[PDB]
Amino acid sequence: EPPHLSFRSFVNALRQDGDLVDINEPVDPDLEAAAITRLVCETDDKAPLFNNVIGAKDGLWRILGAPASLRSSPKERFGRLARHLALPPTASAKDILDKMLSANSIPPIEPVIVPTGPVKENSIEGENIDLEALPAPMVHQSDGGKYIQTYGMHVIQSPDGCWTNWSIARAMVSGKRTLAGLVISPQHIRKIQDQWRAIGQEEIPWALAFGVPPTAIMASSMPIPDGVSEAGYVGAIAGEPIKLVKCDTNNLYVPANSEIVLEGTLSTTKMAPEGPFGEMHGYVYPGESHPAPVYTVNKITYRNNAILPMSACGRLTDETQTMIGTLAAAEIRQLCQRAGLPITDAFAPFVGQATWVALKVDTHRLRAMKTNGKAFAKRVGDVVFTQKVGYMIHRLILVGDDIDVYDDKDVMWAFATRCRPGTDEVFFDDVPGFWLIPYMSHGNAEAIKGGKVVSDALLTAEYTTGKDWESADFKNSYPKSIQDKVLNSWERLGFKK
Amino acid sequence: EPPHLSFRSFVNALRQDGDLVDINEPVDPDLEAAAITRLVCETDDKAPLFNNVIGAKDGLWRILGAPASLRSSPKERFGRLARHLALPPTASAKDILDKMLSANSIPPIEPVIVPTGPVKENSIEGENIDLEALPAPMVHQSDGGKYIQTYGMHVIQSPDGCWTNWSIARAMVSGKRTLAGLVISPQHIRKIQDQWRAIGQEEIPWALAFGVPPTAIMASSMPIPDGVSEAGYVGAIAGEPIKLVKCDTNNLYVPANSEIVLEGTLSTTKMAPEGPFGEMHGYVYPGESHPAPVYTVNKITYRNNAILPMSACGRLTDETQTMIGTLAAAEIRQLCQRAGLPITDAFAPFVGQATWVALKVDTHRLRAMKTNGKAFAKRVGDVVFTQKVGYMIHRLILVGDDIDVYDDKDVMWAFATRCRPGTDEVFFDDVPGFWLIPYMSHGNAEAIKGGKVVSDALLTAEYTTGKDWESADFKNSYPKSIQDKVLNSWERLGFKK
Ligand SMILES: CC1=C(C(=O)O)[C@@H]2CC(C)(C)c3c(C)c(C)cc4c3N2[C@@]12C(=O)NC(=O)N=C2N4C[C@H](O)[C@H](O)[C@H](O)COP(=O)(O)O
Ligand SMILES: CC1=C(C(=O)O)[C@@H]2CC(C)(C)c3c(C)c(C)cc4c3N2[C@@]12C(=O)NC(=O)N=C2N4C[C@H](O)[C@H](O)[C@H](O)COP(=O)(O)O
Ligand SMILES: [K+]
Ligand SMILES: [K+]
Ligand SMILES: [K+]
Ligand SMILES: [K+]
Ligand SMILES: [K+]
Ligand SMILES: [K+]
Ligand SMILES: [K+]
Ligand SMILES: [Mn+2]
Ligand SMILES: [Mn+2]
Repeated sequence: EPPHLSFRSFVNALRQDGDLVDINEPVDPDLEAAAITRLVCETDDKAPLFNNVIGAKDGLWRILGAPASLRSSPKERFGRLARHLALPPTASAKDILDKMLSANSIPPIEPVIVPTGPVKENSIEGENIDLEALPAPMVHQSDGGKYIQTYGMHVIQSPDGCWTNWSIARAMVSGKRTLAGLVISPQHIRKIQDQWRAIGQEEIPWALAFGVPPTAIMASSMPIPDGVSEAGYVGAIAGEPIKLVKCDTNNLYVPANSEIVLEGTLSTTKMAPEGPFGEMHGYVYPGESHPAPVYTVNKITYRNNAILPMSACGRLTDETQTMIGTLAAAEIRQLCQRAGLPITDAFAPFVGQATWVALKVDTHRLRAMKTNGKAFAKRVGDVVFTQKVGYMIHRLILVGDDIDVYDDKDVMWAFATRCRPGTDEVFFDDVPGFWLIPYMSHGNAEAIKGGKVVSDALLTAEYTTGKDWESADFKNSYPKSIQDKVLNSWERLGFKK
Repeated sequence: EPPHLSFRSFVNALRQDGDLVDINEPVDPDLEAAAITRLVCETDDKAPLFNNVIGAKDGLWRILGAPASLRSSPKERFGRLARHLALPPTASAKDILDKMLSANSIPPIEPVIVPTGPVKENSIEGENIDLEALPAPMVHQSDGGKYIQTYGMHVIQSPDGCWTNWSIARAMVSGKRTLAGLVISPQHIRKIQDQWRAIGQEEIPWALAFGVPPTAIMASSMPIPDGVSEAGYVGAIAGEPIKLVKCDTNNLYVPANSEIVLEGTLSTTKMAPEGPFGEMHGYVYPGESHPAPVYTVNKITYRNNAILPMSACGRLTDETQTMIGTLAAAEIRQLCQRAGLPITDAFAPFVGQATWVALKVDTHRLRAMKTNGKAFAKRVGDVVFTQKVGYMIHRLILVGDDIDVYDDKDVMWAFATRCRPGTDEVFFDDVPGFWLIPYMSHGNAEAIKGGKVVSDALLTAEYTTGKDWESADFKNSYPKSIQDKVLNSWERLGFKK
């Protein structure tokens, strides 16, 4: 099976790219695995595969760190993400996002059922399960527990049986058979939890699959619409069905080649302390746990030589910045197009720590509307900031089509020189606010409301008669003849390549 | 004379450092010299010395591009700036700014007069001067003329004869005997021009000195206090006197080892079209000239084998960001400390395009003040935005003492995660605004007023009880024992040094 359809194939693809380190020396899942992974993420190095995890018993488990973090080589920067999606390792961030959006406007390719698969090679059931005895990583020294769940897919189905949601949400070991995990509004796992609560179901059938087909974990991190099952979306991206096997102890379906599956229930009543956790914005608050829902684990099934993927998230650059903001950006672009706004492209610049999205404006179309930045910024915010796909994003930066939104430097240049502070901004005090951002939960105003802005970084004339400047840069301030004469003589004269 | 006291010694210092390319092939000062210089600045390469400029006659002139731009080696990034100031090429940005501020707390060392110097080796006088015939560079294809003046020092003296100002302001060739150049409020060349206008002088004695002592060009770019002669401040930085020679045709004094000096007058009545120009924010507006004062040149004196320095400014990274923003940040730091604010450090992050200054707060001292972000942000903006040193800066970012303000990434992380948009900002509509920024002159509100902000990127607890988080990074989320084990294993395991 190809790398995009098998986590095991994906690991072999990273090994063939020279993008993986096999660590055969013993590594402690108590901080050491996470510390190596963190330094890989901070230096854009090769993905670490921990083949010798201290305390690993009965084939549980190896750990892969930094599954979707960046490569240092500029030409292959997004290569680990491209290997999730059958793209070449030289794929741009735009190629990745265009691919994830491609299933927006084709029929779903429905999953197919198989009677067994590698995920059924081993099992532990009922009283034999002790999650406290498994080598679950301590991901940050001040975390409130061992975060087993940083890169698995939660599988949960609506009461009408029509909607099977796949999503990533963190969870830590809580007890011998229990996890505690974030189940927050407006995420689909919480929307589905509340539907079961409302009809009186105490224990909701649930599964958590680790080392899923790479296309599936990408869809799990994407805010595709309410009531759309990720399985068919994934099939449409991959151009063929995901093969699913039924769980042994409930009626849910998991990918047949998953590394590890937990089967059990999500409670609508039982709560337990969850966190703290070193989260996507780069912060942990020692001692600050909050009640979260309890997951009960009734069976574990796993592959021989099982691998648990691990995101050691925090400061730049890990899966929380390469997947969460970027895939929200892709969905915000599509919402803006839906609403008839002249947006061609969107990206979440890494410098914004997954709180910023830059929206590229088709300025020809914009001039036909005969509007102004003040009116346009308000309309963009009113569309985006009252939708789930805009929940985590606190600053939208509107830029003209001379700016590459995929280049942090271009976006920051437009922001700093085209958006007059206060004057060119529209502030949103009444929309849902992402409480995980420190300036929200640990700030000066309501933790769950407001703190958003649309920054108009189009110059005044872009709305009326058009661009009337030239960049003072090599590309735009010198004629083609002069540029070519320089580039042809560059190395001969003594400059670097 | 050492490198920091002689431009010619400084050029040889860059050559000794392997930081200089001698281009002995013919290079056209019409766009080709600037195009090479611009690509050097965009790639942080070696400074280009054009030894064979097409149209050079009688020793006028060679050109040095990118005299104070960045090196590519991260340990010597600021080495070209350090060689202006008798600092090692490994000097930090903090070392450079501390050296430039060192003269504000010690008595000036007054310049010494010499009867002659290398700048008197050659002369062109009166009717023999034809500036349109000199190899003045065309710096950007859409500029309104040949900007001869991008890295020279204007010398102008007050009516009472006691204050001699040295500053950098652009000027272009206007005619056979004239330049036109920016003389804008609140700059000292404009304050002194207005002193002369008020007593009815039409033509003010003036000189422009190119390839001055590198310490002198750094002070020329720095907003030292009103009425302080830069000569004595430069002496104090260097710890010895600048040697000055009198001009032949007026009573002004210029560095005796300058490469090239123009002697003449600055008009108080006559203006000529000036610009457009590819300016510090990265923009040229083709066809958009504005009236500026006329300089008349009556004599040229120059060294054998004279070198004209040239700044091909625009997009990152050239002299306008390495010197203008950083030296303003230095003066803003000193202003904050004189106002009694707990500011330890300040820098102008390159991503702000010399419009942002980050201010590092002593949070132990802040807590002793018992204040809050709203009150403190307003006080900082009131102190800074009502002073000349704050004029070019539109955004101040206040950060706690865990942020390295010299590191653009740490500043952006603090700004993105610790400053609630709107809520944590104080906007300034009534202060002077820097019209050259496109969102000012080409924006939605008054070109010369407002458009400023202080962003409070201190979390709420920093003002009261103290830092209550840990960064989710390698340095802060893992114990020293774990960090040491990982660092000691790193290369053996197969990761990059
Ligand atoms: C906010 C999140 C995390 C955190 O910062 O603690 C935590 C970190 C980890 C586990 C590493 C993490 C990774 C590595 C990735 C790649 C994504 C997330 C997370 N975690 C969180 C979480 O615990 N809760 C949550 O609300 N969303 C999270 N997402 C994002 C969601 O997956 C995304 O919003 C989906 O679109 C949701 O699917 P639908 O509801 O639309 O079907
Ligand atoms: C704003 C400026 C420029 C521009 O962007 O066009 C232009 C570009 C060049 C020449 C390359 C340039 C360089 C390479 C450097 C290093 C500095 C400047 C400039 N130019 C300008 C200009 O034309 N007018 C201006 O008002 N200030 C300028 N400074 C900054 C001043 O030197 C500084 O503000 C001093 O502090 C002023 O001294 P005092 O008055 O305090 O004594
Ligand atoms: K393997
Ligand atoms: K239902
Ligand atoms: K999803
Ligand atoms: K604008
Ligand atoms: K020389
Ligand atoms: K000066
Ligand atoms: K704040
Ligand atoms: Mn969903
Ligand atoms: Mn001055």
